[PDB]
Amino acid sequence: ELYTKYARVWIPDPEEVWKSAELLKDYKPKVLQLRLEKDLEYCLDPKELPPLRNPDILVGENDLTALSYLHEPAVLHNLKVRFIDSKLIYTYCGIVLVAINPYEQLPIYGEDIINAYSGQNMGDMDPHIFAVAEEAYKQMARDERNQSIIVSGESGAGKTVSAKYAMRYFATVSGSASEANVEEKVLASNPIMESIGNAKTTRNDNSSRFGKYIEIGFDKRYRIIGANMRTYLLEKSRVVFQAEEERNYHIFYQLCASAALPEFKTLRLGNANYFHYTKQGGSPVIDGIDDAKEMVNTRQACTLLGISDSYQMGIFRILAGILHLGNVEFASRDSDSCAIPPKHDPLTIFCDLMGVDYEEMAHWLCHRKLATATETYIKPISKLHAINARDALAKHIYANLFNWIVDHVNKALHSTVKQHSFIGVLDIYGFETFEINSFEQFCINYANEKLQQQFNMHVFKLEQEEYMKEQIPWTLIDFYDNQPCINLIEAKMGVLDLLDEECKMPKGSDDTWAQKLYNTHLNKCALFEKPRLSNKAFIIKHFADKVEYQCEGFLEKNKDTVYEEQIKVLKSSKKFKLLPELFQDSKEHKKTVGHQFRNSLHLLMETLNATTPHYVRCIKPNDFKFPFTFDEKRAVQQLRACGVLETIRISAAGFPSRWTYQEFFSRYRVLMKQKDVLSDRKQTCKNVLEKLILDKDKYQFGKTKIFFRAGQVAYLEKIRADKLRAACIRIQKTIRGWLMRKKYMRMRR
Amino acid sequence: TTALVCDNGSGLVKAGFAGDDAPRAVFPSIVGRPRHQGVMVGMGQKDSYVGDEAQSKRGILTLKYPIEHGIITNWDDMEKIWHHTFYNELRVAPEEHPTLLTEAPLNPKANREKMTQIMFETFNVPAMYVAIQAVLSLYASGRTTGIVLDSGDGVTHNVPIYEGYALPHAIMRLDLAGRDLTDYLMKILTERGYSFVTTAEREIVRDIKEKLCYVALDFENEMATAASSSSLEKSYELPDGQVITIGNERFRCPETLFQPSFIGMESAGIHETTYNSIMKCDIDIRKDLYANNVMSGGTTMYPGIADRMQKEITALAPSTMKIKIIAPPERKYSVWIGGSILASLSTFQQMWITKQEYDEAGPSIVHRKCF
Amino acid sequence: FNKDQLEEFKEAFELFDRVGDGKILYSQCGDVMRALGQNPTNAEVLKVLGNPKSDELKSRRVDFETFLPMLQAVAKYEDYLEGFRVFDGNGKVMGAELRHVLTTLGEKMTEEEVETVLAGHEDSNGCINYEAFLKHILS
Ligand SMILES: C/C1=C\[C@H](C)C[C@H](C)OC(=O)C[C@H](c2ccc(O)cc2)NC(=O)[C@@H](Cc2c(Br)[nH]c3ccccc23)N(C)C(=O)[C@H](C)NC(=O)[C@@H](C)C1
Ligand SMILES: Nc1ncnc2c1ncn2[C@@H]1O[C@H](COP(=O)(O)OP(=O)(O)O)[C@@H](O)[C@H]1O
Ligand SMILES: [Mg+2]
Repeated sequence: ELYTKYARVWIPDPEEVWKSAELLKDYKPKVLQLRLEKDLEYCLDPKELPPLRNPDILVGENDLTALSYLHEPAVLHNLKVRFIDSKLIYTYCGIVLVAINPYEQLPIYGEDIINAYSGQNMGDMDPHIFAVAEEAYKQMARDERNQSIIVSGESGAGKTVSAKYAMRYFATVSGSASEANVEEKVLASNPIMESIGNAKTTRNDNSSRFGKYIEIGFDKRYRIIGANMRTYLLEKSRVVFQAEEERNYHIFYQLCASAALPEFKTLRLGNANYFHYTKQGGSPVIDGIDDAKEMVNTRQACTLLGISDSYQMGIFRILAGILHLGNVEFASRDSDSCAIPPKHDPLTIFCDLMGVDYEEMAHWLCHRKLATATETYIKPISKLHAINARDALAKHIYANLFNWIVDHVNKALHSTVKQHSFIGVLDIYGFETFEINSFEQFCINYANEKLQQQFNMHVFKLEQEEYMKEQIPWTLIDFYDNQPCINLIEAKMGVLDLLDEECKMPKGSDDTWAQKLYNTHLNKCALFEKPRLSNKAFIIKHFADKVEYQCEGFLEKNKDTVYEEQIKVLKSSKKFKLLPELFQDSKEHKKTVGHQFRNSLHLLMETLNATTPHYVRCIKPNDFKFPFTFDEKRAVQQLRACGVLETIRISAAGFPSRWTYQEFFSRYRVLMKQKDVLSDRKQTCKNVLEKLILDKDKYQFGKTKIFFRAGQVAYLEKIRADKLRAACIRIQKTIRGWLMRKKYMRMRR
Repeated sequence: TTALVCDNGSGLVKAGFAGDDAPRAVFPSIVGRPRHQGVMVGMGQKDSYVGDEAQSKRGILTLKYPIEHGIITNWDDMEKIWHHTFYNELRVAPEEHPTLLTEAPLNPKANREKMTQIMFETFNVPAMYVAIQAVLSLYASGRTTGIVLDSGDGVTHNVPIYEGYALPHAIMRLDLAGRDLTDYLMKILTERGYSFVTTAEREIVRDIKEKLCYVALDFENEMATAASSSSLEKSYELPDGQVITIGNERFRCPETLFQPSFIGMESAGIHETTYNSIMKCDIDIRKDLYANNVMSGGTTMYPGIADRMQKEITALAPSTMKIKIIAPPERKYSVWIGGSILASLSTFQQMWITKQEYDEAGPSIVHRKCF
Repeated sequence: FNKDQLEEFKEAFELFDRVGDGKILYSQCGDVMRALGQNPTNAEVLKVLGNPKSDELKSRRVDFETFLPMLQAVAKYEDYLEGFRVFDGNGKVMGAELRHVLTTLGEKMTEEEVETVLAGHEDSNGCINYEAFLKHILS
C-alpha cells in the first residue's frame, strides 16, 4: 500500500496543528513507527489512518488543487512555504484566489505588472490580484455580461487594499485616470463609511458590520466613467445593545471625545460612559487609538468628499440627539401605562436639539395611536413597550442617516454619462463564531452560508461546462448542496421565522422560543442539535463548523417596530434642513430586524445573480500583526472561516488533477517500455495506464486532458520513484564493484 | 399569500387583511328590502341592499339582521353579506385568500358546519378556520391568562383561560346584549311619551344608546338624585331636528346588565356570572383570574362599566386579594385584532383546514380540527 | 568454492589484510567480494554481515574461514539495459544528469567516485553511449 518504509505522514500537536513524520516500517493490518525531523509510536483506533504527505514535486505549485492528497496539512504546508519561504502571497484554489496579507508592503502592486498581465490568459502567470481583474475586465469585453469580484475575511486581512489595487488596475488599463479619477474619491470615501460602518468586536477592533458594494461604470470604449456605491446587511441591533468588550459604532465615541471642543458646545456631550447606549460595553477606549484626533480626519474626509459643514454639524446634531434619546428614562404609573417625570433633563435637551416641542414627544413616547378607518384611539403602553419603541426609533434614525450619507457619497461619485456596462467589487464579513454567539453572529452566518450556496453552484456549473468541452459524462461529477441548511434558517418554520413569531405572540420569551425550536426541529433534522447541558441554546451545523447560539438576548434584539406618529413629530421640525429630509421617500415599520435582513440579503443576491462573480479570500496569518510571521492555528481558523477548506473537500471528491498527454509523457515514459510504445499518444497512455492502475473508475481519458482522482498522481510518482531508485542502486553497485576490482589490481601490483 | 380575517356578530361586521392593525371594512350586518311600491320608472330598483347603503336608504326600507344572538337564522340573506364583504368592500377575490371566521362558544353545531360548507362550495375559499371570539381577546390584550368577559350584540359570555388552556366546564353564556338593552331602552323611553316601533326607528334608539347612556357607580343614589334635580338630564336631536330630553333613564338602561331582573330574566348580572365562572375553576388558578379581567365587544364601552365592576366584584370578592379590570379603548375591535395576530402566526399555518381534507372527510372535519 | 578457487580467494583476501593478523575488517568484506566478482548492495552486505554495529564494523576482524560462508551467501541483462534506457531516446545520456542521479539517489556515492568511473566515457556534447558504458562496467 501507499504507506511504506521511507514514506511520510502528519500528526496532531498542541502548538501547531500538523507535524511531519516518517514511517520506519511498512504498515500491515496497532502501532506505527515514526521519526521526527525524537522517535514516536503513533497508534490507531476507530478504523482510521493518518494524512499521507504529498510527493515533493507538487508542493509549491501555483494551485492547491494540483496536489494529490488534498487535506488540511497539505493546504497549510503549501501556503506556509509560499508565504514565509518564497514571499509569494497570492495563491489559487479552484478559481478562488487566496491572499495572505503581509503587513510589510511589497513591490508587486507597481504599475509595470499591470501592463504585463493585461494580455495574458488566466493560467499563464504567477497568480496575483491583477490576474483576477485581468479576467473580469477581459470577460466584460469578450461577452456582454457584467462581472463582480467578491472579497471575504476578517476586517484586519487586507480587503480594502485588495479593492484599492483592483480599482487601480482598471484605471490604468483604461488609460484614463488623468482624464478623471474616481480612485482618489472612492479611497477618500473610506473614513466616513468606516466611521458609520464599523465597531470594536471582541476578536478584533475595527470590525466592519455591513456588506459594502461598489459599482464602476465604463464607457462604450471601456474607459472608466464613474463609480456608484451601494450598501447591504447593516447591523441595526448594535446601535442600542452591545456585548461586553464591544463598542457602539465608532462615531458615537469620536463625537463624545470632542465634547471639550466649543464647535459642539451646544450638544452637552459627556464622557462616553454617561450615555446608556455607549456605556453598556464597559469599554470606552479602543487600545492604541486616540479618538479625539481621528474625529478631525473624519470631518476632513467628509469635506473632501463634498459635504458642506452645514450638513456635517446637522449630522452631529442628530447623533447627539440619538444619545440624549438614549438617556431618556421612563417610570411606570401602573403596570399597563408609563410616564415621564417633570422637566426630565435628557428629553428636555433632546427636544431642543431636534427642535420639536416638549409636549408632543412627551405624549407620543408614553402613548401609542391606533387609527381605524373611521376613528382614532390614543392608547397607553407599558414601560417595556415604551423602551422597545424608543430603541426602534433610534435604530430607524441611524439607518436613515446611514442611507443618506451613502446617497451623498454617491452624489459626489455618481457622474452621469450613459453607462454601457459595469464591474462590481464587494466586501463582506467572513463566517463568524466566538465563545459566545448571538443574533448578530446568527445573521452573519446566514449571509455567509447563502453566499456559499451561490459559490458552490457556480463552481459546479463551471466544471460541468468544462467537462462539456471534453465529452465526459456528468455522472462522474456530483453537485454538493447546502439547501438542507438554508431551508432550516430561511424557510417558513425556520429559526428566523419562529423568532418573528415569538415577537408577535403574547408574553413571548427566549425560553418559550427555544422550546418551540426543539419541538419543531430537534428530532427531525440532522443539522439542528440541542446542547446537552443547557436548554438556553441550540446548535446549527454549517459548512465550516458546528456553532452554538445563545438564546439569552436573541428575542430582545429582533424587535423593531416604529410608531408612525413618533417619526411624524421629528418630520415636523422647522429647526434645521436635514431631519425633515432623512425620513423622506408604510408597512416596513412593522418589519422585525430579522425580516429586514433577510430582505436586504435577497436584494443583494438578486444584485449578484445578474452577474458572473469572481472570488478573492483574505486570511490574517498572525494574530499580532507581525511584519512577517505565520501562526498555524490562526491560519487554520481563518481557512475554516473563509470556507477554502470546504471548497477543497468538495473538489477532492472530484477529478481534481488533470494532465496534458505531452506533458504527462515527460515524467511517465520513464516507467514505460519504448519497445511497446505506440506512435499515437492518447492510445499510448490508454494502454499504459490500464497496466499501471488497477481500476478504470479512477481515471478518465479526454480529448486533450486526462483526469485522475485524488490519490493517484501520488501513487504513480511513488512507483516511478521506486523503479528509478532501484535501477540507480543497480548501476551504483556495479560501478563500485568495477572500481574495487581495479583497486584489487592495485593490490596485485 | 396573505389571509382574510373576518368577524360577524349580530352587530357590525368587522373584516380586513391579516397583519393590519384595524379592520379595512366595517359596516352594519344588515340586509334590507323595499316595502313600498316602486313608483318611479327607471328608479334603478334593486332587489336588496347591504350595509352602509341600507343605512342611508333605510327610511324607504325594512331592515332585518340575519344573525340573532350568535346564530345565523336565514342563510341566503347572510350569503349576500359575505358576497358584499369580499367583492364590494374588500374588492378581493376569495379564491386566493385563506379566511378566518369567529363564532361564539356553545353555538349550535349546524351553524359552524353550514358556514364551512358555504365557504368551500360557494366561494371556493382555499382554506378556512373558525375561532372562539373569547380566545382572540387574549391575543389582543397581550396575555395568556385571564377570564375574558365578551359582550356585544347577540351573545355575552365568560370564558376563563389559564396559561394557554381553556376550561370548557367553566364557560358561561348569556344573552343580555346591546340588542336587548336596545329593546329595553325603547320600552322605558315609552314612559316619557316617546315611541319607536319600526326597525329604522330602532336604529335611532341604538344611536341614543351609544351617545347618551352611562353606568352609575352606585344606582340608588343616582336614581334618587335625578328625581331630586334636573342636572342629570340631557337632550339629543332626531334626524329631522326635533329634540328630545332624556332623564334618569339614560343610566337606568345599562343597569339591566347588572340586574337582568328588569328585562324579565332570572339571571345574575355579568359581575356575578363572572364570579360564578371563577368559582368553577380551581383555587390553583383563581388568584390570577382575579388579577386579570379583559373586556371585549361593543356593550363594554359604556362609560364607567369598568369601575362599577371593580367595585361590585371587590365587595363580593374575598377581601384581601387585589381585583383588577383591564379595558383597552380598542376593545370594540379587539376580537378582530386578535384574529389579525392569530392568522399571522407561523405555527398556525399547519392548522388551516384545506380544500383537500374537506373533500376527503366532508364538513364534519371542522369540529375535529377547530375545537 | 573448490580448492583452486579457495586459493585464489585466499590470496586476494591476504592482499586486503592491512594488519598482518590474517584477517580483514567487516567493512572490507564487501570490497573483497566485489574484487572477487560479486556485486552486492550495501543492504545485502549489511544483511549477510548480520546488521553489525558501527564499532564491530570498524574494528572487529574476521579470518578467511568465517568470511567464506558470507562470500558464498552473497554469491547465492535486459533489466540492466532498461535501467540505462531510463536515462536515454537517441541512445545518449547527459553527463550532468547521470552525475546528479548517481550522487543524489539510491546509495549515494561521492562526486569523485562518479568522476573516476565516468572519466573518458562522455563525449564533447557530454553524452554517454550507455550500451558501451554498460558493456564496459560488465567486463
Ligand atoms: C321550543 C324550544 C326550542 C326551539 C324553538 C326548537 C327548535 C327545533 O330548535 C332548533 O333546532 C331551532 C334553532 C336552531 C337554529 C339554527 C340552527 O342551525 C339549528 C337550530 N335554535 C333556536 O331557535 C334557539 C336559539 C338559541 C338561543 Br336564544 N340561545 C341558544 C344557545 C345555544 C344554542 C341555541 C340557542 N332558541 C331560540 C331556543 O332554543 C329557545 C330559547 N328554546 C325554547 O324556548 C325552549 C322552550 C325549547
Ligand atoms: N360607544 C358605545 N357605547 C355603548 N354601546 C355601543 C357603543 N358602540 C357600539 N355599541 C353597541 O355595541 C353593539 C355591537 O357590539 P359589537 O361587539 O361591536 O358587535 P360584534 O359582536 O358584531 O363585534 C351594538 O349594540 C352597538 O350599538
Ligand atoms: Mg363581537
